[PDB]
Amino acid sequence: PVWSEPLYSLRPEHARERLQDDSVETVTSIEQAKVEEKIQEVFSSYKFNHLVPRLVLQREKHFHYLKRGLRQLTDAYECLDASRPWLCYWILHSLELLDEPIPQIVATDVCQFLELCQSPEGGFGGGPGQYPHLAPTYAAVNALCIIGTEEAYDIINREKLLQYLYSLKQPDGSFLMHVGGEVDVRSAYCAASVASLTNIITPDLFEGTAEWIARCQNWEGGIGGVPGMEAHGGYTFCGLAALVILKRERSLNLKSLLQWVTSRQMRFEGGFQGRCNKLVDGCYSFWQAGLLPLLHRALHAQGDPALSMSHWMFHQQALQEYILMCCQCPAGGLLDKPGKSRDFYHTCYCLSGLSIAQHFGSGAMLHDVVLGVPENALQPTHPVYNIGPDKVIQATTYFLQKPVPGF
Amino acid sequence: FVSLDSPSYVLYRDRAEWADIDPVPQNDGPNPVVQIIYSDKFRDVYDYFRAVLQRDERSERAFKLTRDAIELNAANYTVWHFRRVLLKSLQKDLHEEMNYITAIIEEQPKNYQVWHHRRVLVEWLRDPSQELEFIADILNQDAKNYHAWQHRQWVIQEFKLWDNELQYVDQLLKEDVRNNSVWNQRYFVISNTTGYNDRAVLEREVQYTLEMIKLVPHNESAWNYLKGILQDRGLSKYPNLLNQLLDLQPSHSSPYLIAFLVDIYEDMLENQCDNKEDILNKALELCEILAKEKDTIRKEYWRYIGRSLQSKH
Ligand SMILES: CC[C@@]1(c2cccc(Oc3cc([C@](C)(N)c4cncn4C)ccc3C#N)c2)CCCCN(C)C1=O
Ligand SMILES: CC(C)=CCC/C(C)=C/CC/C(C)=C/COP(=O)(O)OP(=O)(O)O
Ligand SMILES: OC[C@H]1O[C@@](CO)(O[C@H]2O[C@H](CO)[C@@H](O)[C@H](O)[C@H]2O)[C@@H](O)[C@@H]1O
Ligand SMILES: [Zn+2]
Repeated sequence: PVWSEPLYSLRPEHARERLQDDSVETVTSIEQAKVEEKIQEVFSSYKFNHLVPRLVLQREKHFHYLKRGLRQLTDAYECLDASRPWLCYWILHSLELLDEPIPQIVATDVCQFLELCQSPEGGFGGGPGQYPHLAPTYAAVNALCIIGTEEAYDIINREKLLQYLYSLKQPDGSFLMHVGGEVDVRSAYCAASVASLTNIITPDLFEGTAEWIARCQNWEGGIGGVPGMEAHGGYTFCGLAALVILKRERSLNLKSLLQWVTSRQMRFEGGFQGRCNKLVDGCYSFWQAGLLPLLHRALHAQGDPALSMSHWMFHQQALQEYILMCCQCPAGGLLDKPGKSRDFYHTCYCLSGLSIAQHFGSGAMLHDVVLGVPENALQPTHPVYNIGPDKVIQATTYFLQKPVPGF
Repeated sequence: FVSLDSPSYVLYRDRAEWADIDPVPQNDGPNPVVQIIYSDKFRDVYDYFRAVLQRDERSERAFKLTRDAIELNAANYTVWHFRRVLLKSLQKDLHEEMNYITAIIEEQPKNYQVWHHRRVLVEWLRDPSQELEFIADILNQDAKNYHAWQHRQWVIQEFKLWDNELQYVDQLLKEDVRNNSVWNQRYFVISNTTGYNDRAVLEREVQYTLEMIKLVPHNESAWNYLKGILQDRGLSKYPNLLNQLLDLQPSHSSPYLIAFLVDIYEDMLENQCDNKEDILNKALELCEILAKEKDTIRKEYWRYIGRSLQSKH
């Protein structure tokens, strides 16, 4: 019947997926067991014997939470005073995913604010008068593209932005996060993302970058912040996404990467962990699961005859079950895991991940899997930039009509 | 001098030694967005920070001010940058700053700016004498702190301090054999010292890992490390490993063991192994078993592997 929908996480065999600690306890297994015990309780609260009501994404609650945060915030957000463009991006992207229109007045106000965050040396800082930094620069550019008006597009000082990127480029192909700052894979992604969207890529800008990123892939198959470091979903997403933009995916061992990321989905919780033997977390619904559409495209470009034409290579239903049942705050907003407090970062990435899990697309093939009530369907998101695909095409088309600064 | 929480703390707008300079308010525009309702103390400090920055005042008072700005928001990279400019301009005692960063990191170990600041200081001083012990203390509180491990690798590599790291790795693995950050460090140390080409070293590592697997069969890190040190040469290049794993099959079984077998078979088929049809059939049966029963969360992956094997062999 349409009013009952069996869930993967509620199958009787699912209990067999509980952690097996081999009777050898360590801090790792103890923490993992604690999370699993809590998640089972949540899972059980959605089952009424053979009656299993369709899952519901609390759209309206999330919408009101987001709308409020776009204007004001309590001093509890003082810790993010150097990341305000991020707040703009997370909120605007969440509203975009929820197909909630952004009032023209709000759009113009965001544009004006981001203009105040833009540095005369190029790039954007975390707030008015702050030094530019690749993280908020990435967020600001994405936010402006989500608004997608010529007003928004023109705020970006493309000439100075390119010079700024040059001012951060290292001889080994890596980029500093900011002047006198540190280097890790996030910088390469932030730079490639904003440079490709605004059409300011030069032949030497990313010279050596692809090779440097490949050195960050480790024995695990995933990618670490810098060569030698442990593989993490955050850095792995940045690394592969950057290579996709540079069309150098083949610089990596795509086989070891594929096996690594698919292994990061938790057999019991259904969500993804950030690194082997650590905990499940709703935001990895994007950072990790987002790697599959990227890998799909990369393998497809190579002519892989075994690729699916209907599903991503991860359990799409299980991820949707984890997000919908365990990552929604009753009062609106989403989060890491049950027991944690809501925040705009997790709201953005949990929703971004839910969208990826619902929509498969390759070539002329489209196959949707919207778990729960049909209204749960979110707008699609681009796996590389994490803003609507429509927004990507519109921005790239616009900026492609302008020349690369100083050629 | 005085901390932000000290009973005698005084707002900068009330300090006589700061009366000569006008504070610079943050301009968020006429119709603000993502506007943070700052506490009075927070805004006070940043209004004066903006003043010194805009004035590019390289002074002792500005230096002390950055300390308060940092306490209010240790993630403000602009403040940290200016503090470093001041350390140089004022020729501040760097060992004193090291004691400062030490306390700060202990309080906020999951912050990018504090670890970068410490690295800059160690670089300026070319003095790594306190690093391994300090990092060890942080890791004693959180054995997986990503920044801590990254800083540890940098220090060891930059100053060639490899001598006792494998011993450190073994101790942490004893404490928690499931600590993936430690297995990563293990590879880091060996690959940069002896390397894995020395067959005696490789044998030692394969033996070590297999013993850990027998002890904790469902610990994924050990399995991943085993594959990690053998994958480049090719899993099919180690014939005895297949048999030993095949023997543990009936008992110490698990999705990790079954998956490893598929990986071995894949490499075998990719290397013109003998009895190809038989190997392919075994591999396909295991992919099915994994997809339908033992590792269903990865059903799509295993189905893909099954199809890949058929398209290739
Ligand atoms: C939240 C604000 C921001 C960020 C933005 C977008 C993505 C981010 O990913 C992270 C998230 C976390 C966080 C909040 N601890 C977390 C939440 N869920 C999982 N994790 C690991 C930590 C570090 C990073 C990084 N880089 C992090 C701004 C940009 C500067 C980076 N740092 C330090 C940040 O705190
Ligand atoms: C564009 C951009 C800025 C991307 C960054 C994405 C991202 C999520 C990076 C994570 C980096 C990190 C140091 C994680 C460890 O934190 P942890 O130990 O608290 O988390 P864990 O236990 O899940 O590993
Ligand atoms: O996943 C292994 C895969 O990564 C590469 C880089 O693309 O090398 C990484 O892993 C090796 C161990 O397997 C390390 O020696 C190397 O330093 C690390 O970058 C590929 O060569 C390998 O196939
Ligand atoms: Zn998270």
